[PDB]
Amino acid sequence: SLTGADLSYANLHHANLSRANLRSADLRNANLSHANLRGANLEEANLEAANLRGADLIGANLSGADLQEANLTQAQLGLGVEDGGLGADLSDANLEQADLAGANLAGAVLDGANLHGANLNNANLDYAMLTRANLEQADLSGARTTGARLDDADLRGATVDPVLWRTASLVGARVDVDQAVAFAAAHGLCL
Amino acid sequence: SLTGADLSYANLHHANLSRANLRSADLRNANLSHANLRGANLEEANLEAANLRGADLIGANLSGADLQEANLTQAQLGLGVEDGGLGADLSDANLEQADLAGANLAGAVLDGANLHGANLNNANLDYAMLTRANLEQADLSGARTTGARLDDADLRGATVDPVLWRTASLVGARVDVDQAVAFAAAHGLCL
Repeated sequence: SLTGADLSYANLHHANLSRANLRSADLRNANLSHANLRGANLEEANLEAANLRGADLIGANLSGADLQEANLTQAQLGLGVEDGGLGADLSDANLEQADLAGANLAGAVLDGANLHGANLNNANLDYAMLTRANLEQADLSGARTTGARLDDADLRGATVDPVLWRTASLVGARVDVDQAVAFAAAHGLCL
Repeated sequence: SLTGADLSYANLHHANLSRANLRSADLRNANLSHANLRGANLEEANLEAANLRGADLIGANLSGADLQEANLTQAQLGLGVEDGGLGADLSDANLEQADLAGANLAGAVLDGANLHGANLNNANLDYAMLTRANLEQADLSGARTTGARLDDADLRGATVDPVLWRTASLVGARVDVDQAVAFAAAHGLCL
């Protein structure tokens, strides 16, 4: 049984953890680089400062996990190639100051997630559900937002490309005055 | 011949001027209240401070006319009932501080018009072409903007309902920061 396992600081890089039951596992500071976590259950796992760079998280359940300051650079969480693999479930996950640079989140569920100060630089957010998420001071530079749902998200202080304002659904989304102005310009108004 | 006529301060209220050739006429301070100007040619007429309240201007040519401080309250300039009457042509017309309250401008051509400080309160602007118009400090409260083209218009300092931001085409339209913020909120963003 890997549920509730104490895996803190574990050397798991490139491990085959496919379909593993890791619910409530302590993975703090674990090295999961390029681990196969496909279809794995990570619900409520402690992933704080874990290294997930290049990990395969496709179809994984991260619901309620704490990923604060975890490294997800170029991790695969979303609609890929290979199988008909679904987006990861990150509902209510804690991603604060997580590094998601270049991560594939296409089709992933981030409803209620905390992305405050997170790095989303060049992330694929296509058809990602970011509803009720906190994106405050996050970096969305270069992110792909086609079909992305940001409804009731909090974007204040985030770095955002003009194309986000034209692509993501923003209904109820909280923005600051500069962003509101940027949103206008992105729809073609001149200031 | 009524072209270039000196009609300044004339008592023309309820006159039948239908299809009249008034090109370059001096109508300054004329009383045209409820005049029938249907299909009339007013190109380059001087209408300064003229009273056009309730006038029928349907299918009229006002191109290049000076209407500054003229009273157009509830005038009919646009798609009506009765015939298949077209919107008036107000291309390059000078409407500065004109009173258009309750005027029907539906389908009218205002391209390049100067509406600076004009009163458009409750005006029907449905499918009106306001392209390249100056709307600075104009009052658009209660105005109907369905299908209205405000492309490359200048709206700065105008009073504008939220519904305008969702209805008029605004491409290239100049706005101030408050309006830009209002435009965002009108599309459902929270501030």
